[PDB]
Amino acid sequence: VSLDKAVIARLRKGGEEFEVLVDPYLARDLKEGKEVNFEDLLAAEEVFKDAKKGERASVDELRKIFGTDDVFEIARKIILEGEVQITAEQRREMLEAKRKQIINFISRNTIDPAPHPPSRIERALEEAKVHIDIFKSVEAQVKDIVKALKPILPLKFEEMEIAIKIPPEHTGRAISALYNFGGVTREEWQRDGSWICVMRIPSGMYGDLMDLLGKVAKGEALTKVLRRIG
Repeated sequence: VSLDKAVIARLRKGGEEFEVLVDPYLARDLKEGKEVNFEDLLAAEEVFKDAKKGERASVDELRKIFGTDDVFEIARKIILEGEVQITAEQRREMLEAKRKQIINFISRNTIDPAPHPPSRIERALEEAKVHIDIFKSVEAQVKDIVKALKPILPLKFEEMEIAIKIPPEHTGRAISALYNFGGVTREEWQRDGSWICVMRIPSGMYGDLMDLLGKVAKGEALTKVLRRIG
């Protein structure tokens, strides 16, 4: 990351200011909980007292304050505990992207006692003035958001277990694909060359599963709903 695209992440500790120049997208990833290659994250491998003036913190002061001189370790603490100074445009773009993943996750993993199209979810997020955290993964905030939409959009998180049996002819074009869809369990080849499994999927993906089946096994697959798990 070039110093011209890098942003400052700052932390005030023991009466002093500490800064690092980082790739804002990789810093967002760290605050979210993802694994980050620090070699790509830091625009410069050092801790600053003032990054804009180029004032470098000294090894002795780093040891006293942080109890270590390791730049990656210090940078991690600054990014997690301090503030990442992203631009308004970066904040806008990150917000737009996190909103999308949230809407997509909700649509695919819920149904309405069956799945709401994304636009229905979109509208409801607006109507309820839901706050979206750009530094948190979808998984970490998707339950407060859902129980915030509770009053105006009925939403239920649910998975289904569906038994599947593929005719001997289609096990070539159907087994690889189902694994690609995700959810295959208890798979097992059969006497006659047929194959069976139990698909575990988000109920909002049921229509996609049946559509995939029809295509890969040409209406030949057999299915049976075993249970719905909330």
